[PDB]
Amino acid sequence: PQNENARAEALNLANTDSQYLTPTSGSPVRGLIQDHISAGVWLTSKDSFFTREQYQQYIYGCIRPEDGHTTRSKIVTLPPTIFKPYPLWTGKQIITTVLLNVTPPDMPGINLISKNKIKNEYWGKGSLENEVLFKDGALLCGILDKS
Amino acid sequence: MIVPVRCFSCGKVVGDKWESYLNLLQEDELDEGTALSRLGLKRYCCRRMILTHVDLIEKFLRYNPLEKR
Amino acid sequence: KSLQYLGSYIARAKKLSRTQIIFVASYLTSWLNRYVIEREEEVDQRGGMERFKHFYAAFQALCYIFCFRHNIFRDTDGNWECELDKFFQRMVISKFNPLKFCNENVMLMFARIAQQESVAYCFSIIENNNNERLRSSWSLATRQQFIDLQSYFPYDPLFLKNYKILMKEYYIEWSEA
Amino acid sequence: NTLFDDIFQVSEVDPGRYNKVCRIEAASTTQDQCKLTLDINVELFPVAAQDSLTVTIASSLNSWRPPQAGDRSLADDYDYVMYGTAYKFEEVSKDLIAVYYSFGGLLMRLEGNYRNLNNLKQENAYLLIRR
Amino acid sequence: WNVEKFKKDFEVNISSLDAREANFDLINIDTSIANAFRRIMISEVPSVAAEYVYFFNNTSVIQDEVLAHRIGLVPLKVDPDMLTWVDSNLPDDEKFTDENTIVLSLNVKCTRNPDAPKGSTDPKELYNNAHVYARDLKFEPQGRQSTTFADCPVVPADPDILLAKLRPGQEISLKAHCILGIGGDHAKFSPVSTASYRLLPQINILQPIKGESARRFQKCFPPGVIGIDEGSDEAYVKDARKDTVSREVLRYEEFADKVKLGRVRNHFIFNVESAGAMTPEEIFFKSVRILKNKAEYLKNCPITQ
Amino acid sequence: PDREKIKLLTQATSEDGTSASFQIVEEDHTLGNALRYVIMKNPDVEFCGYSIPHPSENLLNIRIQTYGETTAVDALQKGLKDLMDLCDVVESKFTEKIKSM
Ligand SMILES: [Zn+2]
Repeated sequence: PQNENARAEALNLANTDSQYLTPTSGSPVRGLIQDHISAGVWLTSKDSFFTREQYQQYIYGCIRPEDGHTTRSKIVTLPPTIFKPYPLWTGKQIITTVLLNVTPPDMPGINLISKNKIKNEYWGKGSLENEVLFKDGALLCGILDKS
Repeated sequence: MIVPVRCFSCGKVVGDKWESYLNLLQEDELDEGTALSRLGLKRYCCRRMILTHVDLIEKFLRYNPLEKR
Repeated sequence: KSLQYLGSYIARAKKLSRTQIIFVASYLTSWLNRYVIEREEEVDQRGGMERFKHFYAAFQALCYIFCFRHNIFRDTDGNWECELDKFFQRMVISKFNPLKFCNENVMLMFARIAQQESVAYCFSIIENNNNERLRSSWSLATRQQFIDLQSYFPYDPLFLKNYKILMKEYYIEWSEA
Repeated sequence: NTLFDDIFQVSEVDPGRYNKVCRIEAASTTQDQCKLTLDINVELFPVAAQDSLTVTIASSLNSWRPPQAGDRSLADDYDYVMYGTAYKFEEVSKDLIAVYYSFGGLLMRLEGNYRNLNNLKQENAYLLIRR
Repeated sequence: WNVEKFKKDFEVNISSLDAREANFDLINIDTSIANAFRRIMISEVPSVAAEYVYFFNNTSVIQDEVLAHRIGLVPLKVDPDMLTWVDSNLPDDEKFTDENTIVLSLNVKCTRNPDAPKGSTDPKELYNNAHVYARDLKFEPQGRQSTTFADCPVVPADPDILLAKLRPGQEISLKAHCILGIGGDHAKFSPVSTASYRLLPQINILQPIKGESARRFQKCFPPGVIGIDEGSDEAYVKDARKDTVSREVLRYEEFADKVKLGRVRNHFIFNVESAGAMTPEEIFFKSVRILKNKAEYLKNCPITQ
Repeated sequence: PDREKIKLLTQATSEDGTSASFQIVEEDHTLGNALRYVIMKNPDVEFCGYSIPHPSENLLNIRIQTYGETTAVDALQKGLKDLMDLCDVVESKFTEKIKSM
């Protein structure tokens, strides 16, 4: 487009970013697929642990803090889940950390009780990993999924 | 068409090995995997280059516009 | 741009009177003394040294003027018009640190001359400056245009055969100063 | 300060479908009504049935940074230490209560008498285990 | 950690060194650094290869650009230290000097052979110069090179490489300029017929295994990896270094319970094959040096704000 | 000199300089990973990682945050020096083993 009126329209009206929900039924059209779903089931598994080095590296590799999302001009991290015998973070903490670095700081963390596609039976006795729990912006239970 | 010079993956020279490989199968009556080994092709990368080469050039060469058939 | 014009003009224009020159020096030191008195406090505050382009611009012009016409600013006594001895030093040691942000070749020539005249001693401040450099910040997206603007002198010598000859009566070549 | 401790005896150690984590079920030796469920990185802290584990929940240890020269804290007294959040409380009966903890996803459910678990709040907490 | 602690623990083992290939272990080094050397050996250790080919005639069946390409793949036995880099900002006249460039020529015409043993299939006896080999690239020294390269003519490392084939009346006529380059730019410059590593095998048995199990267990690994001891009759590991890590053990149900398969974890078994110009050890040295210069060149660059 | 190689990303560097982001041209994982390994051994470093914005722009982003004893630029320099020294140790060790072989 060749003049500022058309610019303004392409950036504010026909731009991708708004068009998350379809006007047909008002449901999502954008999401991740394939590798990214398989990856999520694995990264957010209870069996998933990361050392300080790995945890910090996953964070920085995906945040891109050198962007318009200077929600802070310093990356924030959580304390580890396991303190002793060895400092370890879980996968679910990587998610909490991501949200923590890209949601507004002057605003409380998201609260969600949801479910995913995988029945508890698949993880073992007593599992609750089918239940997706976000409390104050932290993923406290459940894996993340196509759902 | 003609033997490749290097193995696509290894980088290893393979183009000096075609004429001998044929002589191994022909004269020494070896099987293919024994002959490939004798020429030093260890990685399956490299064995593939000589094992599956088609010397199509020898067909192209039968049409020579510069001689009275 | 005007400040470059201003400085180049005073330096070069042969038919200028001692007092018209002192006039421009008196305007610049005056305007400069005020800047430092009213603004030095803003340096350790939030922003960059670019906030002060205009300061360096004027200080350049004045330094440049001093290069070409320092022999004039000594009155009969041997004292300096505009207290240039006492004045230059004050700016050089200020927080703006002019020596670092102005044209490199002028700041150098001013150093040489000023030191020679017992007017100011900049050479240690320069040393400190390009040491800190190897190891007061300004973007460089916009920092270059400034370095560009401070390099141009609209009355540096002419290269047109005739015009040059015609200008001679009205021009001071560096060799003359 | 310390909010809860007890010696537990492990009933079951289920590896589920994982191979670094196991779900532990264990009962207290001191209270007939106090029982426990806990996910543990068993690669770092192996557990077998019939083991006896001392289990402590504490609010602090007397923000995180790698151990330095001569750091001393409550962690020194134990083998295995986790940091996490209390996220749910529930009435089980007129007498007994259960609190739910998450340690970056590894879940604990501690059930016991409402006087025996009086100090537990819905905050963050450290978990300390020693053999 | 500390550089001295590293020095005391780092260790090198050289299993086999040869003019073409090296097999050696780096022990107690971090994967990030082993990987660096590996990457550098493949892609950043300079080599000499034909870059520009100047045709005056080619009436063979093989098209110019293709012929040029193969000539570029021919590994030249040239010490890259004997050459300086080309500056690619100068015009063609200034670009190529006696410190810059090596010139190869190739000049074959194919004629028919009268003295062919009637009823022959072999093109050696049917045609003169039917087959063109890398060895047929003649080294033409320029300027000071007559002196500098007098003690080491320029020869392809693999003389018997088949380059082209001809029939009576067809000719090839070309000059090639050969210069310094690196694999990262184009693979023809890579000095390896491959440098790679593997992490060392660790086969640790989680309880004794004896009798008929021992024999069974032993056959899940290549000959010589697993030993059966006389006396305790139990199986033990002879040398993991021979293991290929097929994970065959893990198939049979009776064993999958009693064995963990790991590595002596940093412990890197490197295998380096040279394309023919430099020895392996030289190529590995050059890479360890290249890494160090990156760190040194960077330490000395001023950080611009 | 060469000023175009490494630059400060002033929009993620703090006032006290105990935290900073650098953009280095013409470098990928090779140097990046090695450099963060070395830097993280520095006891005053509180955070460090590298990233590669895109495989198609030759750029390397390093982040350093310190606990306040040295600046972020210091840690970068100690890391770079540490890395150089580390290579020396390797070169020397390899030399000795080749001789002794
Ligand atoms: Zn191959």
